[PDB]
Amino acid sequence: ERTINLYPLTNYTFGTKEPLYEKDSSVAARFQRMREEFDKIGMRRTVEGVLIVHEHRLPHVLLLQLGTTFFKLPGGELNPGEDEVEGLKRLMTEILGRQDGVLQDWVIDDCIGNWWRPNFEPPQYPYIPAHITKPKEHKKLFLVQLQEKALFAVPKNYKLVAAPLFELYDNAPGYGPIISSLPQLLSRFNFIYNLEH
Amino acid sequence: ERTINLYPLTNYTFGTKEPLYEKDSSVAARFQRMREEFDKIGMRRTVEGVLIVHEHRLPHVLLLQLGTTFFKLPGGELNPGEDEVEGLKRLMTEILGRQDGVLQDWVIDDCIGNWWRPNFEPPQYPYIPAHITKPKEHKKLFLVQLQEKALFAVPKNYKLVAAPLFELYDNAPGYGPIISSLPQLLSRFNFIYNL
Amino acid sequence: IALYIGNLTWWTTDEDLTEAVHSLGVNDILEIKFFENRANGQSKGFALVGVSEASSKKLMDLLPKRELHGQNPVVTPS
Amino acid sequence: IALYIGNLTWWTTDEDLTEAVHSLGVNDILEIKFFENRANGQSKGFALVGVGSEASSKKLMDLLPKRELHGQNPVVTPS
RNA sequence: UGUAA
Repeated sequence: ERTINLYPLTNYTFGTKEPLYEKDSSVAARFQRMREEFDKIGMRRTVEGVLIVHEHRLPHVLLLQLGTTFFKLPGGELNPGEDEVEGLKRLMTEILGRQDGVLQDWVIDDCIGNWWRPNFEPPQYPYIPAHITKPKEHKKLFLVQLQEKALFAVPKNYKLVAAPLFELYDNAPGYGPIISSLPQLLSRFNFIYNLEH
Repeated sequence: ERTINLYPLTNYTFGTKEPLYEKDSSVAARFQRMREEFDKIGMRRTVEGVLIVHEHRLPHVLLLQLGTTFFKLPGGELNPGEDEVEGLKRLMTEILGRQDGVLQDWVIDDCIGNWWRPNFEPPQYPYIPAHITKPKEHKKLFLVQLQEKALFAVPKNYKLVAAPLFELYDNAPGYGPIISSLPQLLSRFNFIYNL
Repeated sequence: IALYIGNLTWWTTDEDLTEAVHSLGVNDILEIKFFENRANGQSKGFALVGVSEASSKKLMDLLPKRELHGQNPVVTPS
Repeated sequence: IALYIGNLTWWTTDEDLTEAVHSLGVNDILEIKFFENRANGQSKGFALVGVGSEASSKKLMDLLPKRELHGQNPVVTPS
């Protein structure tokens, strides 16, 4: 039985750093680069981290907001050959890593899901359909354990939000199939809701 | 990080045994017993097991059917004080145990979810809502690793389906919110499809 | 005998409300029923409490003057 | 040039189809697009297939329904 | 959940 410590949102201080922009400017260009890279390096390998806090003894998932309606987990595509866990730590530091001289280590241990994209299209599933032999993207989700107190730096374009589980639950129109299916996947863990002070 | 061995559905023989009727007949009868037991013993502890096979290079989940509408996982109520894993093996053998005499040891190892029931009503959720301090039922889900070959015995009031994950995924009106949400939770396993 | 209690936070528990009444001097509560969202299980922000007539007039009088989680309750008859 | 291949099982892959076409002599395969159930990704059991030859079209319409794919003979149709 | 960012 996996025992995870959760701490209140206020235990963490959220600073700011210079804006980070996506390699793609539109949805059509996103699938365009995917098509090009599939003929070069093959299947894309993506990783994302699930940072969990709590408020009022209920688990909250930290999401990066872009505008009013688009949410994402911190992560991104791996460079060819790169180890999944090391690549995530790199990708984490790039997005949420503190700006000063003190090190912020990432405790990334538990895999919580795998998602495959069968075509150069939006749909993803937690399995490969029986007629698919060459998936186009393979995503991987890891639980990131935050320590008692931590400093993060959020790029100016993004904003950081703590999404309660009930907000995500059964709310695919709100957050998408992956993020909205998080509560179910996260229920195996035994969370301790530590208080402030 | 987790290797699970799956085998073809045809590796498994399914037989029959005498009916095992549920403790209560109605929907109203089961919610009354829950209300009566809660005052004396408190929260109900339920454990259920997910037996996975494969067919056509896709994992299938063994479910039991009562109507043409109702499906469930093998499992049920723990007796007060009973260990979670120890009690699942009891219930497993009660539902699917062979009458052969031959030893059929269950390998239950990994918890895959937890489901809580705030009121004496149908709704179940994969978390305890902030305003609840004593839920009425706590359902725990475990993955059950099967042998390469096995013989099961199904009670006659039940029938055994091998449902593929896509028929389950996103299909709550067909299977309920627990069975339908299995693919996501199950995706963290590296499945070997032994031919 | 029935009493509606509103303006509660979604993290105001049955325990939190039970104690609040036991502080007012009413040790004859029947049952507390929260009004909750069926989709996700979240509390809507109000509940109904089963109560004596002395214990009823007291709670309608005295409860809103004791805050819970930084919020004052609102009481109403059935 | 364009053909509907139907009556496929949902576990008939793109490899399976490509291997059956190539075994008939048709090398001129231009594209294979499977029609699938968006909600869960399951194949609807038919695909659109582009070929480069009228000879390939003829062979595919005559000889493909003859052979069996995973216990099912396909139904080939123009478009 | 897609540049209204």
